[PDB]
This record gives sequence, structure tokens and C-alpha cells, in this order.
Amino acid sequence: LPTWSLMRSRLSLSEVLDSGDLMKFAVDKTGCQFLEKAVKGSLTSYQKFQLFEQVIGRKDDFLKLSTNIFGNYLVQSVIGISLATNDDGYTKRQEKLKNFISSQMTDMCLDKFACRVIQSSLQNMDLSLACKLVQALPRDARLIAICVDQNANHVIQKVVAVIPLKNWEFIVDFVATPEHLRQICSDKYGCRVVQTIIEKLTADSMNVDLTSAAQNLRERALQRLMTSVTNRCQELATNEYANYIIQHIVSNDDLAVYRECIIEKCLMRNLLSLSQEKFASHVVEKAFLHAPLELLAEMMDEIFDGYIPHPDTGKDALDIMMFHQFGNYVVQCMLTICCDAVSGRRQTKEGGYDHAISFQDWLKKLHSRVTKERHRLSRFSSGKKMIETLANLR
Amino acid sequence: QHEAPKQLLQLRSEI
RNA sequence: CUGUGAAU
Repeated sequence: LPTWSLMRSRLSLSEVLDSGDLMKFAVDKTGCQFLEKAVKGSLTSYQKFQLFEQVIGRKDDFLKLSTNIFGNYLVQSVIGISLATNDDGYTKRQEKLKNFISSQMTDMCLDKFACRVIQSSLQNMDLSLACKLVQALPRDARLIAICVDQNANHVIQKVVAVIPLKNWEFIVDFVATPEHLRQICSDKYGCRVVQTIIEKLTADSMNVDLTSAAQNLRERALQRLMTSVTNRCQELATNEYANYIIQHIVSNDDLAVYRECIIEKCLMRNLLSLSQEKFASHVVEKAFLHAPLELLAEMMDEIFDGYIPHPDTGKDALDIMMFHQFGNYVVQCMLTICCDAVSGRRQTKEGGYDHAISFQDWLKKLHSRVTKERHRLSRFSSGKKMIETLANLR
Repeated sequence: QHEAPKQLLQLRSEI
């Protein structure tokens, strides 16, 4: 801090602006604190002119402040003041701001503090100029590093949230690339990007405001990404992060058409194996909970009769899953579903059939097995829950 | 990954 | 006998 301002004083904002020492105030813990409160008062036309010039008018100072732990707050304040100042410099300032950020898009996205200037600009700038910010995103392997970056991943999620799909449709096709999808979906942060994109591409209640032409664009982009996801749902469903994406698709009612595809492509004929996986067992749970009835019948038949019992012990698939540290949650799901059906909490009509007689069949199977194994089951918390679930039915 | 080994069973044939 | 996901 300059000595003419000394520790602290009764400083005026015009003093700071006229001194030429704003930069050493904006990077200071106490100085930037004074500026954040000063710019919230009634500024004169010239004081705003000075802030525009000194905070978002010089590229190098704008970059330095945007990447500063404290100065990035001042930049967002001044950007907001500039957007709220409808004078004759309004067009010139927003254009200069877009060019500043676009020229350093990638590095600002990867910066812990500058990525907040990006997100603030994306949601507050006029929609037209914010769209030009998306055009500055990279199209090579730096986009992968952005999607999997601890900071830059929120920039992509912000783009998806506040910018029309026409401007970021290339990200959908970039992520849908099979090689890119593997890296991104298997990342702690890249999996959030992919799930946020899917949610924005879903025709749910948050998208009824779209025009028909925008719905068609949304539908086509969704089909291209769902094709890529379902082409590889086996490695995604077992992955420690990508299993959340497969769960979301299987459990979302507005994505019901992709339920049959996912359940049939990677879940069917693998239920015993996937139910014993730490991550895939959650996907199996969701698949039982939301499967169409005709497909649910096939999943039930696979557990009850899809496997040959062990040739030495006679242990079958239900026995293995029932007492497995992960499979027991799947069997519990099967039992809760059947009890919900026979008691009325779940409807049983589909495709002209009433599957109530089928739910009664599967419940009879699980009740019969829980009865025989009541002593082994009573050792476990999961087993006591299955016994209690059945007793609550009567 | 301190889990018990998977217990796999032979699948019934599909048609 | 309980079992997994974001940066000022």
C-alpha cells in the first residue's frame, strides 16, 4: 500500500482513482475490501468512467485482477456496474470486455479466481455478447482438461445453464466422441459436466419454455449423446463416477425411452455380476425401481431362474445376492417393489396387461426363500429388514 | 477394494 | 451387515 494512504484512513474513492495506485489497492486484503464498499455507493459519471478504464479497460490489469484472490471480486463488481450504466460507452465497454476474456479464455477458465469472472460474465452480460464468449472455448484436447479441471468444469456447466444450446452444441459432440467420453465420464469433475449436459438436454419441466425448433435441436443433441453413452454403459455403470450418470438416465422419467436401451444393452444377462459391484449395484437398484413392467419381469426371471446353481453346493443367484455385502441392497429393492405393488403403493398396469399377478408371483418367491433362510437372514441388518418388510405386509 | 471375491454362476442360454 | 460423486 502507498504511504500517502497510511494503515487505513478516511479515504475517498476519487482519491484512489485519481492517484494511479488502484492496482496496489485491489490486490490488497484491506484495500480491495475498501474498494468493494466504495463502488457500492452513488458514483458520479466520472468515477464510473475511471473504474471502467482502470478495472476492465486495461487488458493486463484486467487479467492480473481477475486472477487475484481479492481483485477478482472487484472485477465482477465493476462488470456489474458497467452493465448497469446505460450510457454511450455501453457498447464499447461490453465489446472490450468480451475481447479481453476471449483472448485468454482457456487460461482464465483454468484459474481458480479468473473462472469466476468468466461465470459472472456468462450469466450477466447481454445474451448476444455472452454467446461470443462460448466461441472462444478451445476445440482440442484443452477442452478435455477444461471439463476435468477442478475450476474450469464449472465454466462449462455455467455455459450449459445460461446459454442457448445452439452456441454450445459442439461441446455435446465433443463429449460424445467415444475417446473423449471415456476420459471425461471417468473423472470426478468431468462426470458432473456430462450429467449437467444431459439434464439440460432433457425435455422436463425446466424446458417447457423452449420453442419447438429449440426442442428439436435439444432432442437431436440428446440422441447423439445417448447413443455414445449406451454404446459404453458397461464401463460407465461400473465406474466410480460414471455410475451416477447411468443412474440418472435410468431413474429419470423424462428419459424413459432410454431405460429399455440401457437395461437391455449392459444390465440384462449381467445382473448377478453387477449386483456384487460397489458402484454398479446402485445402477442395478435403480434399474429394478424404474424398469418397464415387461422388462422388469425379465430382470426378475434372470435373478430367480437365469443362472444354473453352483454344481457343488447348490447355491443359486438369489442366495449369492441375498447375502452379499452389495447384492443384499438389490434383493431388498426387489422385495420393497413387490410389497409396494400388492399393497397398492405401486400401479401394475402396462401394455394392456395387469402385472399384479406377476408381482404376486415374485413376492411369493422372495417370501418363500426368506422363510427358509430366516435364521441366516436374522444375523444381518439387511436380513432383519427383509423379514420386517414381509411382516409389515401382513 | 477390500471386498469379497465375486461368486459367478453359469448363465442360462438365450434364444 | 451393511455400500459411491464439484472450485474464491
